[PDB]
Amino acid sequence: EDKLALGREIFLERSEPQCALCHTLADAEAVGEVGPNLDELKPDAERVNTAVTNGIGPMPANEILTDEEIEAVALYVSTVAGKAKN
Amino acid sequence: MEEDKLALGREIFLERSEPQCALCHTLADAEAVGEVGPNLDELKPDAERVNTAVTNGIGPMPANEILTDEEIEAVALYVSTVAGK
Amino acid sequence: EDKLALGREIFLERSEPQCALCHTLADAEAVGEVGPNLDELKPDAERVNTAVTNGIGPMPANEILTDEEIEAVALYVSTVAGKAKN
Amino acid sequence: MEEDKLALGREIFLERSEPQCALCHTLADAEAVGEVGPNLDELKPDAERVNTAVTNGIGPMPANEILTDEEIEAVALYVSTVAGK
Ligand code: HEC
Ligand code: HEC
Ligand code: HEC
Ligand code: HEC
Repeated sequence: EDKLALGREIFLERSEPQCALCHTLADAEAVGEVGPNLDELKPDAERVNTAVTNGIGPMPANEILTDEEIEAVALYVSTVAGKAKN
Repeated sequence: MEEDKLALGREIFLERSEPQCALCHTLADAEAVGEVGPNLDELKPDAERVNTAVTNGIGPMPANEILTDEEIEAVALYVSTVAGK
Repeated sequence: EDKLALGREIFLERSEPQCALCHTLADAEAVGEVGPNLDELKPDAERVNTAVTNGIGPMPANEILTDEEIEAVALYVSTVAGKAKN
Repeated sequence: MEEDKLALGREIFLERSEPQCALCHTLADAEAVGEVGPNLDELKPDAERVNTAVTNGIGPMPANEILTDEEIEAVALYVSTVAGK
């Protein structure tokens, strides 16, 4: 509910650069084309958290998000991938 | 197709759908230029093929939650009518 | 000069749907991804005019542009393809 | 790289260039998410490789007209410094 609104906001607004600009994710109405479609990947929380934290390939590692924000966007993505809002 | 049903189908394809079909798909009639999904002017699906994709989802396309059945029938008819013109 | 401003405006604003939404063309700062990069294709005036007039593949045929507007966007594209503004 | 030269390189990559490099290219440092051209965080070009592309154009990438040589050197240094971080 509220932990979802948070991840959504990180995915769309707080992240730098924003996840939504690089990634596709229907729940967020995000259609970024730079990296993989997250509705296709359907990653678990750990996989997201690791990717955001360390970076991977040409994806940059996080600098501005706190650890709890990284967890919240990891939880969010892993829960909503493949599905639309509510 | 009567002008009011076409107007209905356009509104669903462009705005009512969640996410909006036009966010992901191209369809010249609606001036939709989505890229993530297939170009519907290329696909030229029939009404049943559209109805099934929207109702059930397909691959990374999400299943509909917001539209009613009548609204799904409406957009299916719309897309199958105008795709490729 | 003025015949170029015209083609540019047709390419960006007057066309329905707009050429710029489907096509990439540097002079217009257009980065549409639906059809081919026109800076890559570098078509002659005839090839553009025919495509706009008749449509081709999933590209729709024109309905709203007058014949002189079709000529102007054909002239424009064929002159500027591969190059940036002035 | 001093903060003012980085600020210069960002401004050129994002706004001064014509068209804007960020319109076509991805570069995380600039929050650029262009798709038409290659991802520069993947390419990780050196300064000479950037200078040559911008000066001469390459494939469907147009040659620079607007930037001065100093401005081309600046953006080349910028991209080669930050590409991949
Ligand atoms: C471009 C400037 C991006 C930013 C902003 C975000 N992501 Fe990303 N991501 C991007 C690329 C090019 C890749 C592919 C990496 C590779 O070379 O394989 C990714 C990858 C991911 C993944 C999958 C990682 C894996 O284990 O395979 C995930 C789950 C992911 N990215 C999520 C994600 C999040 C939550 C972002 C906001 C903090 C984010 N990405 C931003 C490109 C870019
Ligand atoms: C991104 C979040 C999408 C939205 C929103 C809509 N569609 Fe979609 N669609 C999308 C993808 C990635 C695909 C490919 C599916 C696959 O893996 O093959 C599709 C596909 C379709 C199709 C073709 C289905 C088939 O039988 O092959 C149709 C007819 C279609 N989509 C229609 C459609 C409608 C009506 C939408 C709004 C209700 C809509 N799509 C939204 C991506 C996305
Ligand atoms: C999508 C909704 C588009 C609109 C709007 C415009 N174009 Fe297009 N164009 C599009 C596609 C998908 C294609 C490929 C056709 C194929 O199947 O091969 C094209 C093609 C062209 C071409 C090349 C034609 C050829 O001879 O190979 C040109 C020169 C071209 N289009 C120009 C053009 C102009 C001027 C437009 C505005 C009036 C325009 N296109 C709009 C997709 C779409
Ligand atoms: C679209 C109109 C572009 C703009 C604006 C810029 N670039 Fe670009 N770039 C573009 C394409 C399609 C390509 C691929 C070229 C090819 O055919 O291989 C490129 C390539 C580059 C490269 C790599 C060059 C190489 O040696 O392979 C670099 C380093 C590069 N571009 C940098 C760059 C800069 C600094 C820009 C602003 C001055 C810029 N590009 C704009 C497309 C477009």
